[PDB]
Amino acid sequence: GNPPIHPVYAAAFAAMKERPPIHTLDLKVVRESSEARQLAANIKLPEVIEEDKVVESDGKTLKLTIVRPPGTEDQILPVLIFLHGGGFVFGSKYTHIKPVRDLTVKANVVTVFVDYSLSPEAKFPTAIEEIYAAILWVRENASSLNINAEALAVAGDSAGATLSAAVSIYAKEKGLSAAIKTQVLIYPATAVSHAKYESYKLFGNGDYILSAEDLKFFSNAYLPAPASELNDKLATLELATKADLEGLPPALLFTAESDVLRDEGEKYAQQLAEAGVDVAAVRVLGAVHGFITVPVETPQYRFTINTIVAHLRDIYAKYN
Amino acid sequence: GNPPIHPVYAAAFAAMKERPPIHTLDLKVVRESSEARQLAANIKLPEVIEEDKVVESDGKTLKLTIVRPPGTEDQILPVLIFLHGGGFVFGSKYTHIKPVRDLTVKANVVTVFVDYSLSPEAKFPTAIEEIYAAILWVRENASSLNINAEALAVAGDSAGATLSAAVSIYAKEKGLSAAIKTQVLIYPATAVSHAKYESYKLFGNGDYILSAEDLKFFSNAYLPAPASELNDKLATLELATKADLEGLPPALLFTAESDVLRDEGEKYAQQLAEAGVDVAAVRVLGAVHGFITVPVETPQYRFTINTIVAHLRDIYAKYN
Repeated sequence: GNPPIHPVYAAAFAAMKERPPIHTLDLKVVRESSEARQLAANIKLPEVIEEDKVVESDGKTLKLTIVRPPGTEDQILPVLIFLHGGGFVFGSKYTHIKPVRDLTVKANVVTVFVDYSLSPEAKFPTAIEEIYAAILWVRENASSLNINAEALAVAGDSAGATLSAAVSIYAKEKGLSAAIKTQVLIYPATAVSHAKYESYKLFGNGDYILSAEDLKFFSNAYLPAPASELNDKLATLELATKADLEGLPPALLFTAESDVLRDEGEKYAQQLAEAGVDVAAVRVLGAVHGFITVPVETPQYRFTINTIVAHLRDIYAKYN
Repeated sequence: GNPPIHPVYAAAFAAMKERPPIHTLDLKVVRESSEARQLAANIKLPEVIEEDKVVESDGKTLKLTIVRPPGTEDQILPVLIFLHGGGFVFGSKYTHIKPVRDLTVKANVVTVFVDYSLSPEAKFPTAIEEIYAAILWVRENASSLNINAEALAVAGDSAGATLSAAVSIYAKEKGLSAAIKTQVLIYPATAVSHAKYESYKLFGNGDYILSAEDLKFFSNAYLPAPASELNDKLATLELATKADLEGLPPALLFTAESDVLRDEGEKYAQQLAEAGVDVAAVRVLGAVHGFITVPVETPQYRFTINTIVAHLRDIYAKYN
């Protein structure tokens, strides 16, 4: 309830302690709401070739961003489906620009960024259905995207990690069980009830970046009913049966040491292994929730990027 | 005291637990202790070029094994100093043949395996002094070994991890503080008293691979006096001051979830970060003490090898 955190994370929270709770803000705090604050960061970014597209698939209209390294336009690449965090309420290609551009050039892939519908304007399960539809589209247009559509991965942070895990189950229930070759899950949310876990108590009182109070706001925005009445594993992953999880694609899971969602994340890792799924799971020491989008580099930001890149290249090599 | 472990590790424990105990064996249990029982595993290994040498350095005589990938003999490579585990009492190039050959070929390096003096025939601090002398020898003969001696790292498991960390401090106190560019530490032992940490209680009662009874055997074998009377940081890393740890090289530390040494390993990570050292540290879920030398591959063995390879190549690149 009290180990040390890296000074960069401590400095970032202290600046945040001044602000009002979230339910008392105009949701066009999306604009400042670090599109602006992240541009002000001034951080180093690697050169990239970026392109936006608007398409139709499986009965939906989608917006996508396609990101590729320089000098690879004529080369056929593996593909990464990236799902951003933000509590289901915020986030865009501007807020997550640093980890997306880093993964793309270091792994040497084509990244498809899915700009899914945000809550509370949309609710469960619209985004899961959009992400399934985008996956179908990428398989249909591999030749025009210059990718090997069989070498495919899904990866995301926070709420994006929750979506990566659910669309892996959804795709299987639709008869598409061989499409996704790996799932990368960076501090996901999984629980019907969070107060069951010790980390909720230790880090949820408002002195760390993601509070028990913040969590209650995001759940109400995302869910169309209370989780206990909803009783749906695609909404709350913790409910998944051994049968639900059997045959899922190999997983890589990260958890943060000082994070209310820590223990429920580690419990889902255990659930996947019981069902026979290949799982590599680690707890990262000194880190807090959301650290992959923190602009000032730390030893754990660098470790996590490099470690994901090596896992992706290990998986992709089996399909070339 | 009760999370799940991988089925492979449970199987390995029952096979080891059925065998006669340690303090009731002739120390020429060395021939059978996974020189034969390893060979006998007959697992696939990758091709390598191996060479043994006997040399003089800093007033000592050393035995070394030098390992390199095929087709790189004329290319100048970075170098990895490797220190095997075994409680300070067992271990050789036959017991650790699998991770040494994997690291060598995947990272594309020259591995120098240091066959240090075993306990109880030798005691603290003889082995530490031998490893410093080998580091000096590697630096003297870089042109004859075909390596860039500046791009140098030290890595080890269990007791080999304890040795990696101590020789990083020893070398610094000798005025050789720029020689080691990174330390890789796989479940090390650090404590004066182990019973201060909760993981000693949870996993030390004889139902896991490294018991409190086993630990007591190795300490009495290695130490010339009790740790509390010795009061020496190079013997028990936990005693190290902030002043001792300043200016040390960047660390990668692995800890195992079901392992008596878990909490004291995680404490040493905190100590290094407090002193300003760059540290990436993780807890590996589902794993037990000693897992890097288990022959049957697990998702955790693969993750750990690939992740070390990605860290070594990150460090080496800034020196070429």
